[PDB]
Amino acid sequence: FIAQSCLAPGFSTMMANLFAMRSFKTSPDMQSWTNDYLRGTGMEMYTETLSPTFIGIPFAQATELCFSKLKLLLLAIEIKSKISINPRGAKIQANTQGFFIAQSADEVKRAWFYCKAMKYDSTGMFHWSPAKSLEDCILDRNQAAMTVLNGHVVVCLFADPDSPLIGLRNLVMPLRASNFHYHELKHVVIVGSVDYIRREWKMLQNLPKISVLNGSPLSRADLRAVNVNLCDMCCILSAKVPSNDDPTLADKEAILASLNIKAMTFDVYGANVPMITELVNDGNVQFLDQDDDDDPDTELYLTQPFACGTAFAVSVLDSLMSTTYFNQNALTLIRSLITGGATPELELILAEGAGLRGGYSTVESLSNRDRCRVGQISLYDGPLAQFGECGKYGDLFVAALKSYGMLCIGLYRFRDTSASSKRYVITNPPDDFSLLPTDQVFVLMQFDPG
Amino acid sequence: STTYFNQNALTLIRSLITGGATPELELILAEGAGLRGGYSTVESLSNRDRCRVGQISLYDGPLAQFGECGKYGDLFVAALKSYGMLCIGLYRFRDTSASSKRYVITNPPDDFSLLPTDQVFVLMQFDPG
Amino acid sequence: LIGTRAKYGGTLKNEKGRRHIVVCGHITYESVSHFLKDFLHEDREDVDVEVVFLHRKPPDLELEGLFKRHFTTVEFFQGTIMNPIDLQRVKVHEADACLVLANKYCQDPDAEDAANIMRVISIKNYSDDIRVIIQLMQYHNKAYLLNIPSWDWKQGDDVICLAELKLG
Ligand SMILES: [Ca+2]
Ligand SMILES: [Ca+2]
Ligand SMILES: [Mg+2]
Repeated sequence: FIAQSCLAPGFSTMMANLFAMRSFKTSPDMQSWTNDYLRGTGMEMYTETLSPTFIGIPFAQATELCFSKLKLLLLAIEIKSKISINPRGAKIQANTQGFFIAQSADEVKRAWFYCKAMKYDSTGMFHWSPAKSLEDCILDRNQAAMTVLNGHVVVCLFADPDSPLIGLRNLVMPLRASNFHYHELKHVVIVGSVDYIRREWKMLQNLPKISVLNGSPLSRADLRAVNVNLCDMCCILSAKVPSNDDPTLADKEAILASLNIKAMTFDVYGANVPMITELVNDGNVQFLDQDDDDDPDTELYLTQPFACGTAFAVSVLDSLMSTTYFNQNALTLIRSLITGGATPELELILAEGAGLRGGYSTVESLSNRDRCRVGQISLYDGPLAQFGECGKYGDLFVAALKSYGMLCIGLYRFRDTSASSKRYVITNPPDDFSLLPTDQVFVLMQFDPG
Repeated sequence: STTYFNQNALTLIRSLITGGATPELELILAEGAGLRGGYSTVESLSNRDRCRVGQISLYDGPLAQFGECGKYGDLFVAALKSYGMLCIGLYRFRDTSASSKRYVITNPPDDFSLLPTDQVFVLMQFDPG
Repeated sequence: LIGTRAKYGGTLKNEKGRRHIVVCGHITYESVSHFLKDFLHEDREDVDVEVVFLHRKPPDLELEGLFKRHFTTVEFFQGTIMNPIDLQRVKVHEADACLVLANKYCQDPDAEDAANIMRVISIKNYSDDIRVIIQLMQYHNKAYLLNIPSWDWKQGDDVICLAELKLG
């Protein structure tokens, strides 16, 4: 979830809310942005069999029809099996299982009855490197300064040399998927103790563009040496074991690091640095932001830092027990959407113990790179910019789908439009939703060779 | 209690015992690069002209004649006008008839009787050269 | 089941016009008595300021008697700074300043400083415009407080570092 947030800020909040059963009730005695956000939280994930009327037409025509006529968002289908997310040129077959986003399971019933009346790995889904050593990636303050890091990803890691191992491999591989061109890859800089990173370097040898800096993320000198003001996303991760002395003291380093960066100034604003922080305790989310009213009994998904995508916790993933039990394909869709694609063959290769194994590029492997990916677009400029001038969400969805084959999932809109540079997440707004020139759209973008 | 009733009170203490720690020195040290030097210029050398804490003895010198059963007030005025020294207190032998132990008297009255063996806490100006 | 009691509670409600401060952190018998003797002294200029204590532990018999002897000036409430509910009870947003007392005789000064710093974060989270005076055991932990966006020495925020002052 954190890795996907680097490619599209606020994506973790949208994914977390899509798999938690929430009933949405409108309330007038609250802010408009709060009402819009709560409408998105009511959207969940459902599976339904497509009507026989959909047989023959491609996916692009099928999902457009559901959005307009049926008011349902179709993003993935099951092909005889495999799950494909927004496939282009994929004709709908008989008894095809469709994946929908809707308020409740009653809404998706309308989709059943309806009529007229070595450069890569072995699987070829991740970029590969010839097993670079750790010492070749360790950077010092003097040599990290001369290196120009623009649009990179900074991983702030708090970990003792004997801290339990965390899956830093699970954070880098989604950023190293073959669906991204090599020139568009994002450099990864890990700020932390190499005595801990050394234990986890075995799984990171074959991943390109990884940098290591010995130090502490709480130090302003280290942060300035990696250009935190120019990074695309800053991740504050803590691998230290909680002392259990006090729950409010479990996230001292994580909160301090967030506040430290937020107050930094550069020769430009520390508050403009995009950060996402994972919290050991749910109750510590109150200290992440200052311009809000904190209530200890409020649910985590209702808090402002979570709604803006700057906070995360493992306590939002309990509902995956119920989601997986009622539908195994639901869990497969999530894994194929956040891990960059992890086929069951990749499971056995990694379980052997030899690490990631590369493979020679051939005709069958290069076809695997043609799949949709998670990204964000802005209505500031471009052919789609004219929809931001007080346009409609439905108009933008249809035009983007037909031209560029883009599927709009939600909006990432400024909290206040009259200020603070804070944006919240709206999941699946109605087709009559009014757009703004400053709005950002979560999209599923096809792979363009070249 | 001292800081709450007056913030300037704490500032005076810090500027008196730390040798002078301006708020700019706080941010430089908090970065993590340690103490950073600077090239001497005209504006920097003017900062060296400030009072410092020291002790003087009435054993010898121009001020020694005040120790011969003199008055504290007389010593305070003469030292202030001549050398610009501010007398805060005395550091006097516990017994004068022994042990080489001296106690602290803070702000004695102007009629206090001095002794030739007394030491004076003073604030001494900076003398270039 | 029967061996339980909730003695202290309720919100601070008084008249308008007077001013009060909140004291938290290390609240013991000698921590309060030493503080109250210096705070309420004859030599100090006579100003009517109320002292409010907020600690998560119930005071013992000796501490309760001390509060009784200062009934018209000192009040005690049971709670923690980290809880926003308890902050509203003692009316932090209207207090002049919040004083955080440190445990000088602590086995781990690093642990004590970290807990005290988190209290300032909680106080500043509730209200950005509040004076905070805190004792810090070590000087290198002063950098964390200065990095807080709401910390401002020009507005009355002060750090009294015992290590810096003692060796000074
Ligand atoms: Ca719902
Ligand atoms: Ca808050
Ligand atoms: Mg939901």
